[PDB]
Amino acid sequence: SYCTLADLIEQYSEQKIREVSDRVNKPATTIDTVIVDRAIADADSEIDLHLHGRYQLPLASVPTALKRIACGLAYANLHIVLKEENPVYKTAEHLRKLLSGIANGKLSLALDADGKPAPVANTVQISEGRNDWGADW
Amino acid sequence: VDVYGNPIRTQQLREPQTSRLAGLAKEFAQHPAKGLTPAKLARILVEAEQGNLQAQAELFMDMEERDAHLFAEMSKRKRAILGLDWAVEPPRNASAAEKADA
Repeated sequence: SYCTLADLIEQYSEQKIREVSDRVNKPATTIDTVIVDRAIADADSEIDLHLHGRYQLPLASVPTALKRIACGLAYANLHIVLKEENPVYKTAEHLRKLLSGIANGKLSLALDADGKPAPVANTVQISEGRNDWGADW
Repeated sequence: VDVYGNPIRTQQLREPQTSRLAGLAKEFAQHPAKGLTPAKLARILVEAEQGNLQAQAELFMDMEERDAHLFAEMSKRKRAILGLDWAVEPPRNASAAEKADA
């Protein structure tokens, strides 16, 4: 859960979320929490796909850039039909480009609140190392 | 008295001097040769020159133990002396009493 309904509202106003989240009542009247929850879940899933190779997936804390990316992806997912020229599609593609840059070791994952994230132990691995005759015998 | 002229008292010959220093007998060598570097060896020599012979002696013992070539050379040199015949001879143009003492 890199973002919540409150985050989506505070980013995109409440009226737009009310429009795009309600599929049964015309005009929309209430935000359906299930659709927003699933959109956030799908955004988190895509981010996990992009981030599993460099960090522990079950993150204990959420970086703020991660929050922005998750909110953008969830808003993009909330659209039943999305065109290539739709500006929200362009924003989603931009966020995907940032995610790819992070994955490819071109961008870093910033602070969560005050401490660094938990980089995985990929590069740590090396052989045991045989260096006898150098132990001050 | 001894050759050096120091007065000699027969009372002290009954006990070794080190007998009263039981702490020495229980000491174990610290083996300074392990993890030795040129700076450490230079420090050891410098401190030995100032009167700290303990570390230098321990280092020499380790050095003689750990090197086979130096071991063999020193053993050869010492066994060369060990094999020589020896005898006691009186002073120059000695008398009968000096000959008997010798």
